[PDB]
Amino acid sequence: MREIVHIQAGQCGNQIGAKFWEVISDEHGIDPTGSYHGDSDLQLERINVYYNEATGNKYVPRAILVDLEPGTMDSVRSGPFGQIFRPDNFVFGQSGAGNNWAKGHYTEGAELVDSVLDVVRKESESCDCLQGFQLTHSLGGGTGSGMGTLLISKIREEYPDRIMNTFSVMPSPKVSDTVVEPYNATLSVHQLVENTDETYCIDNEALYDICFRTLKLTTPTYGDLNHLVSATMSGVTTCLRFPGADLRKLAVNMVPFPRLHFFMPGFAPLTSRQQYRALTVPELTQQMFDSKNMMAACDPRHGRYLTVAAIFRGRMSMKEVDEQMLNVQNKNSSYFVEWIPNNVKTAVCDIPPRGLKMSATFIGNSTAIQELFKRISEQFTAMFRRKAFLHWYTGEGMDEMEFTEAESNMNDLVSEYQQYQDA
Amino acid sequence: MYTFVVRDENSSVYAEVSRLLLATGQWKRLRKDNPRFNLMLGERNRLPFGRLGHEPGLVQLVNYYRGADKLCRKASLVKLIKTSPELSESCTWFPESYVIYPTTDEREVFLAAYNRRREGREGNVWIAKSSAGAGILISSEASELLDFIDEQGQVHVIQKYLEKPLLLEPGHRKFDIRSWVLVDHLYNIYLYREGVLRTSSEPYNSANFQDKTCHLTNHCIQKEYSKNYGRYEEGNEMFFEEFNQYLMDALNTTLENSILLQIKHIIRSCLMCIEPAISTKHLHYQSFQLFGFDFMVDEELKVWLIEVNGAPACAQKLYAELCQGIVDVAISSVFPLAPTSIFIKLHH
Amino acid sequence: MEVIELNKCTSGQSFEVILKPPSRDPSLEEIQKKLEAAEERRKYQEAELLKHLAE
Amino acid sequence: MRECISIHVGQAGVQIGNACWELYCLEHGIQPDGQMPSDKTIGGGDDSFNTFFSETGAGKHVPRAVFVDLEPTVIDEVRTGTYRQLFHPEQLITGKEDAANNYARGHYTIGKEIIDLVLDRIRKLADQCTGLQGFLVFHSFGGGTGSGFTSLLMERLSVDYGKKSKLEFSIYPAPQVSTAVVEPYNSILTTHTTLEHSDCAFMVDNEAIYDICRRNLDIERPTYTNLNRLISQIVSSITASLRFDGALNVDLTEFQTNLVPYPRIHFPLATYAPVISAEKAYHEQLSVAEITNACFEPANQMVKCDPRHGKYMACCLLYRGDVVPKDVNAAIATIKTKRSIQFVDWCPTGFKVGINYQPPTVVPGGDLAKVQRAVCMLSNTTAIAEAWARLDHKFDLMYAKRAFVHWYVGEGMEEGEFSEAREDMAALEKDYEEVGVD
Ligand SMILES: CCNC(=O)N1CCc2cc3c(c(OC)c2[C@@H]1[C@H]1OCc2c1ccc(OC)c2OC)OCO3
Ligand SMILES: Nc1nc2c(ncn2[C@@H]2O[C@H](COP(=O)(O)OP(=O)(O)OP(=O)(O)O)[C@@H](O)[C@H]2O)c(=O)[nH]1
Ligand SMILES: Nc1ncnc2c1ncn2[C@@H]1O[C@H](COP(=O)(O)OP(=O)(O)CP(=O)(O)O)[C@@H](O)[C@H]1O
Ligand SMILES: Nc1nc2c(ncn2[C@@H]2O[C@H](COP(=O)(O)OP(=O)(O)O)[C@@H](O)[C@H]2O)c(=O)[nH]1
Ligand SMILES: [Ca+2]
Ligand SMILES: [Ca+2]
Ligand SMILES: [Ca+2]
Ligand SMILES: [Mg+2]
Ligand SMILES: [Mg+2]
Ligand SMILES: [Mg+2]
Repeated sequence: MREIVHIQAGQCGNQIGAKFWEVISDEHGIDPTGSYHGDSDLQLERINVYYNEATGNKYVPRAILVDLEPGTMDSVRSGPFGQIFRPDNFVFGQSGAGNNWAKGHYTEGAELVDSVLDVVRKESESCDCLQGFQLTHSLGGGTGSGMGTLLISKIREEYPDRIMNTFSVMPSPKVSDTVVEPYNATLSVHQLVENTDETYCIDNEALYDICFRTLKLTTPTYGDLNHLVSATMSGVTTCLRFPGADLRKLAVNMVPFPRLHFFMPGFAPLTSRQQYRALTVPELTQQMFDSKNMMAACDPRHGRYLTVAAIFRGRMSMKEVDEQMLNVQNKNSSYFVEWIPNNVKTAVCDIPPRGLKMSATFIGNSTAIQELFKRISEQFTAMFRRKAFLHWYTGEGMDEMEFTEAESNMNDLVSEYQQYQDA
Repeated sequence: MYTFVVRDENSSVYAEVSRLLLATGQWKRLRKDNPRFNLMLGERNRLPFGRLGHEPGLVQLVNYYRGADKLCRKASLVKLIKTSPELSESCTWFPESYVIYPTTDEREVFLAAYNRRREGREGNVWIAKSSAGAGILISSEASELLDFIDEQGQVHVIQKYLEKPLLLEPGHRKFDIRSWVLVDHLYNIYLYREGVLRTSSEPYNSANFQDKTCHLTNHCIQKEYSKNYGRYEEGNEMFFEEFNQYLMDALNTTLENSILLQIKHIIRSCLMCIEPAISTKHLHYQSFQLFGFDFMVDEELKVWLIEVNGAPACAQKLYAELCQGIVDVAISSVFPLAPTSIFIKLHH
Repeated sequence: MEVIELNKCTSGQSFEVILKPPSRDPSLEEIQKKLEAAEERRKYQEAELLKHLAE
Repeated sequence: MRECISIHVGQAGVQIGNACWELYCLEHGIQPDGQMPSDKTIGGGDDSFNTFFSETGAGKHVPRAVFVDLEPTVIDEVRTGTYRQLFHPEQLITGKEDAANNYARGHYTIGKEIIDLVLDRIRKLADQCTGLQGFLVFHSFGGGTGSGFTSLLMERLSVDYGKKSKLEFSIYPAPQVSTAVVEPYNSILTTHTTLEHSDCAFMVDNEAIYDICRRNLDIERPTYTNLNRLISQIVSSITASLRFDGALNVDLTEFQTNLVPYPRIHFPLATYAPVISAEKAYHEQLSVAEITNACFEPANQMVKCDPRHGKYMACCLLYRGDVVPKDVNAAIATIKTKRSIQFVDWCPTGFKVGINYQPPTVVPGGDLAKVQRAVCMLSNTTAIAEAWARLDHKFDLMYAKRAFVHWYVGEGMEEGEFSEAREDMAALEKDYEEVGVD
């Protein structure tokens, strides 16, 4: 059945995860009570990828909700689709993580992680053929970042032959909660480098710039940012949720070198509330490749595409899709490495997302992503050179050496991208 | 936007074509190893024809005809003329030639015909050529000819030397007529309006074949072994206008009537012969190619074909015009951009 | 251009036309060795991963 | 009569198999329930069609076929398809987790767990054969199962059935319908390991089938169903001699004798004509000369390449429909005077011709129009090496950077196998050039 086990950790992880399940529950026709009320059997074809079928033909998401304080998850349980989640899959503590990677990874999180693994094991055991895991979290906080990456490490040890996939929100000073986010993000990226196969890099400043510059939102909220994320998560999981397409074949074709598995996602259209105008296939294709539609705040013209995955949704001309996709890479062939032939693959899906007749989702493995890790590295070093705010972490048992190593690991990752941007 | 690649940096003709293409703003040059090109200016040797026409959404065109080497190699050219019914072994415009392997071989047939001439008192002077170039021997005895071929170590051809060439006056000197011919993807044959005569500056001396400054008209031999180099014409290059005026004032005839009709006939014959073997009509990629035909005219105003060059150069004064013509009929015909034609279409 | 070996039946016929005349597999054990060798390298890589995760 | 067992590996092999056996049934008058009214011998017989179909006491004609895929989704369609009645459960073998487009995963990791089961299911079919000729193996080059598991099966088949012949129908990868970036790796890995174990292999480039479907059938965006119906027509005309009365290519051994003088160069080029759209109301029926002339047009070949710039080692003409030898030799004569047909010196310049009077059968509701006569040409020409060159070049581009190599090493494969397979393809390319160029 190629089941996927979903995990959302921390405030950001649970808020974007909640929106994700609300979006795809609507696409598959599942209501807030888990009852199916769709009109197309295409909605139930691969519904078992994300949903378990309970008694009465109810559909329960295969989702585990994790946090070190109850606040954000209480609001999920009281949210629109809060009732579709299995109550047993809410695992939370009370102390919180204080935006502290050490608390999430070493102290507060360590005390709770075994409880989470018990639920993961219960969901995995009842899988006919487990594909792997999908984790939503931020890297700037404490729970999603620190306990999220601790969870990934424990999951890999118990399921070493399964695929690990994350949606990872990268912090930005433009949309910041605390000054320590670069510390938490730098410590997490190394965990991700070693223990994930595919990571969608979602940059909060990109999301902000899109809400402000393009969507014409004067004062974007986290809710507005999460609208872009849920629409993007629906797009990048379309090929997994409808006939066509699993996490391993995606990794095999998207990841030519094991460490370079950090993707830039994109979405089109993203229109300001003009929302009724039809979009032609050429327009979808140009916007989907446009930097302004990328979620990583990286300039693709500053690097090269190792691999690209594209997904077109809606009723349209596949002939015209192929033509426009060939036109993009035939007119800008300099931005696609020549040592990976035919590194752009396109999928189509007749089911469009809610509100749009046509949509295009972009998944790029570009060397330009190094600009994201370089930003984090600079912000990290600016504080670390003065050991600023370190006491929050040494107070939890960490020592300075572990920060020096995280810094070096980050700069090696940046260098590895640079060697292929010129090779 | 159209894209192309350059894989022969030594090509003077297509270095200008590349400059013209870029100068239009509607063509973009890529890296020599990028496969997403519309147009390939391929290398002279081992051009990978097998990798063309397999790029979805790209009409691909190359500036060489796969298989045209049969026409542009001195050995295989003789084989082509002797074994092709269209160009019979008795065609009147190609000198009697034989393929001689130093170490399928016609060494015995050459001696037989040599003895026929040796028996009678008919002119028995032959010339030996090969692919090295840059290696030519003109002797009256067969022994000396065959001996030089075994010492070189390459496939050669023994061809009858034109003992009675047409001599330009003043000077009493030999010459050569280069013609540029363009064949497009539809296998239209275009003869460049402008030809060039490569003339010897030394007076043709029938007594001494050792001094090959008057017998050989190659521009390289004249610019290094000729004391009168550049005396009669600039760079020993006479163009059609002057040569035509000469034929009128001296021989009371025109270049078109006395020579150009035979040239067009020869060009048409050679190219029509191999059309089934090299045409890209129904092929998954398209080809065009610029050829250089070399002709010799005897004193009876009879034209003889001596060689066909598949990667020829051009005359300095004619580079601009010809290269622009290439872009117009060979490249822009397949890839249109956004009448005083310089070519003569040899219909067939 | 000669036709030779013409054979006719109710379903059809076949013949030949000539235009011109002319001028140790590995054993079951050796395969098991390769398969088992690849599995050992696969178990060695996982043990290293588990050892790394144990540190 | 000697039986032939068909084996379909991976998605491409399985779906092409379903199209072929559908066509076989229509050709032999076998209904979806396995019944064959024309077969007056019930429960047995040694007729020509019994080379591919066995018989039960109830009168069911069961294909001598095995389907094997490392995931169940494709074979489950056979279990529920129109011809589900045709096969029984023992013939359909499905795994749980596919090879993820990874040769090493299909060959080593996953293949090791299921190879014994497949061989045992094949032994069952072999045990009901009075005299087995060999096997017909359908698979793709680019898929992880089609490439990796096929090469493993071919090795074991040689061990268990050393004297038996093995033929291949191989799907060569084309980006227009491609499914993986690493297909050049898998193609070269599986060709290297299968080369010594295959007596004769018919490559089909999806690019050619794709364009033939767009050009001659007016299909804007052809699907696998369109491609497989056309491929099955060509497979059908290649196997017709094994399934009908005749004297040409009557057993698998004869394919090697007539098409493969040198063992390593065992990839004949297939060319088929005519392909006519069924939506065309008015269509002028083509003649014997016209369809024979079309066998020398690259646009009709199963692999795009230029035979004018290679040399032939053998040529077979397989006609179906209203064709008599007189028309064939008349068409061949005129074609030889207009085509560049160059044979190697150590081979006779000629054609082995086979005619089956029954015109090609077309699947009702399909895309191919009914025609009065068709032909498939099987020519072993060095020009097909252009497909190796293309493939080896893509391999060289990626492997020079070691791109994606870690996926294969991670499954237990050694990096050295990459270079060994590439070195074997390098020798293969030079063998073709040594045979076809002067
Ligand atoms: C049967 C699947 N068919 C298929 O066309 N695709 C292409 C697009 C796509 C997009 C997805 C996705 C996918 O997989 C579930 C796929 C798959 C996948 O598998 C082959 C493949 C894939 C992705 C990229 C590739 O190359 C760069 C590639 O190589 C051919 O999940 C997230 O968004
Ligand atoms: N002609 C044709 N080609 C196919 C078909 N199915 C897949 N292919 C081609 O086969 C290649 C992919 O190999 P598959 O057969 O799908 O993979 P597989 O053998 O199932 O192995 P896995 O990796 O385990 O899925 C691609 O090049 C496809 O274009 C088909 O039905 N017809
Ligand atoms: N059969 C023949 N009869 C008379 N003169 C001949 C001849 N063959 C060659 N020549 C003379 O020898 C010269 C060299 O001959 P050829 O054209 O084969 O050399 P080449 O390859 O250097 C010319 P290009 O530089 O155009 O390729 C000719 O220009 C001609 O003057
Ligand atoms: N896009 C998005 N980002 C968020 C949201 N909530 C917090 N963040 C970001 O996540 C980081 C803070 O981590 P958070 O999830 O709140 O801490 P945690 O609960 O310990 O995991 C900061 O970079 C915030 O900008 C949200 O709802 N949406
Ligand atoms: Ca506690
Ligand atoms: Ca019977
Ligand atoms: Ca054998
Ligand atoms: Mg918070
Ligand atoms: Mg020359
Ligand atoms: Mg498969």
